[PDB]
Amino acid sequence: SMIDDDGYRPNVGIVICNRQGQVMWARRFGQHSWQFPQGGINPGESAEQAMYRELFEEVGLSRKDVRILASTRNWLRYKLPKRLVRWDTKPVCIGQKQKWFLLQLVSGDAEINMQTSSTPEFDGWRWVSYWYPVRQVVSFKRDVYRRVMKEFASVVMSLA
Amino acid sequence: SMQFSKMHGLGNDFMVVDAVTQNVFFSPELIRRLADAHLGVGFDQLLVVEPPYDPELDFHYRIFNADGSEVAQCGNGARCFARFVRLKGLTNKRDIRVSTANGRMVLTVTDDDLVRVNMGEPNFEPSAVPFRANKAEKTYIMRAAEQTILCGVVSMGNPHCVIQVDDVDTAAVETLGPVLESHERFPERANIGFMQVVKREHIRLRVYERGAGETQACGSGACAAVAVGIQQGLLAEEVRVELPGGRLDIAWKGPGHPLYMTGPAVHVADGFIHL
Ligand SMILES: Nc1nc2c(ncn2[C@@H]2O[C@H](COP(=O)(O)OP(=O)(O)OP(=O)(O)O)[C@@H](OP(=O)(O)OP(=O)(O)O)[C@H]2O)c(=O)[nH]1
Ligand SMILES: [Cl-]
Ligand SMILES: [Cl-]
Ligand SMILES: [F-]
Ligand SMILES: [Mg+2]
Ligand SMILES: [Mg+2]
Ligand SMILES: [Mg+2]
Ligand SMILES: [Mg+2]
Repeated sequence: SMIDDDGYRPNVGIVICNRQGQVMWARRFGQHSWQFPQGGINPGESAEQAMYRELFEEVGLSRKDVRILASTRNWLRYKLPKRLVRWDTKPVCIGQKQKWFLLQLVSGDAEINMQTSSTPEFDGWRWVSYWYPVRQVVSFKRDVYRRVMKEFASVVMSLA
Repeated sequence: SMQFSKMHGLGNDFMVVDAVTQNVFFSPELIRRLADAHLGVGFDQLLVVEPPYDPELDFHYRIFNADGSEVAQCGNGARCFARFVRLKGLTNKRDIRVSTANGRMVLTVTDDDLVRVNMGEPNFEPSAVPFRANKAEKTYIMRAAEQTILCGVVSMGNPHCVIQVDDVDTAAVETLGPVLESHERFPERANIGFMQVVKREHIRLRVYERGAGETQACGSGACAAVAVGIQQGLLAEEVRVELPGGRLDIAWKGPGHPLYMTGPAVHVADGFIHL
């Protein structure tokens, strides 16, 4: 499996910005919590390959719909709340380890489509102001989000 | 170590904190500690910049006093806030949309690094001041002690009574101020402005604030004086206002339009403190 020896699943997260410097904010399927797209790196893929695959699977965007503006250097880790760990599932996953990508959406909003897959992870999306996710993300991801959005800020605060 | 800045706006010393990229919770105890000039940082007020609550706003910010309580006074800290978020690279926008304890605002940072605030449209209706008078007048007569005074009256959301003087340094702000501030014709009291008109585009001002006496930089008083002066045909559409605390610039196209107030914010220092 992909779970590392500390119990962290390798994962890639996606911050998609438009030309107004808003970021894409997506509603978890059948729930009322919102987040950025993210997903597991599969065996044999690089972080960037997993990113493009999850990107199309979750948001319906192709390579040519986006441009990579930045990515974080090293792994950023968050721990699952103890209550959500499945201790019976071997090897035990206690959290995820993430590389984050900043993408500019270069196509029109209509190219976004959340139902390319059999099992969609989102059922809605909207543009939100850049720092809004730092407040609204679920608590156990907030420290990762704060660091990600801080690192990406200079790049986004440059598209005017 | 928590990063912070010191800034000066409207004659007040702000400690200003980026709580967007820093993870900090401001308990009343932490705030009172930080207010201590020897144990902490020392400040008139603490301005804390946070992520927005609304996806269509850019930021939220709070202001705390040295006692550790959140203060909710309209437009307070707005100029330092707007310059801080640009100076720290939290935004590159010139029109910044922000929520506060009093509602929401659109702040505009000008090319001279001044901050312009939409203060709304002045209301001269006596009933909205509130002011005791039958109908609105550009000038009113009021007896104050055994002296009679001419004045304009307006509400910027709060009540104002504006009196023309020939020199603000030689004004009886300390005797006439109290008498008019709680004058019986102001059932909710009023702020008493003493306006020396230098030019159609330039006034000096002292303000005896409702309940608070003379302060250094009453922003709503600057607005009220310039609104009265314009309503009276004495002032241009854009007026420099010199106050004890510094300079503001007011702009108003008269009834039908909002009035705008533009002011500086000085970035005094950066610092850090371990919490
Ligand atoms: N309350 C709340 N919970 C959230 C939120 N985001 C994620 N979770 C829960 O946290 C657990 C793991 O979520 P994530 O770390 O985001 O990762 P996953 O969605 O599992 O896969 P991914 O990284 O996208 O490949 C799941 O519980 P389960 O493992 O039981 O799976 P579930 O509740 O879905 O039945 C999510 O439901 C949120 O915003 N609010
Ligand atoms: Cl593709
Ligand atoms: Cl406004
Ligand atoms: F996923
Ligand atoms: Mg996912
Ligand atoms: Mg996925
Ligand atoms: Mg996946
Ligand atoms: Mg997944």
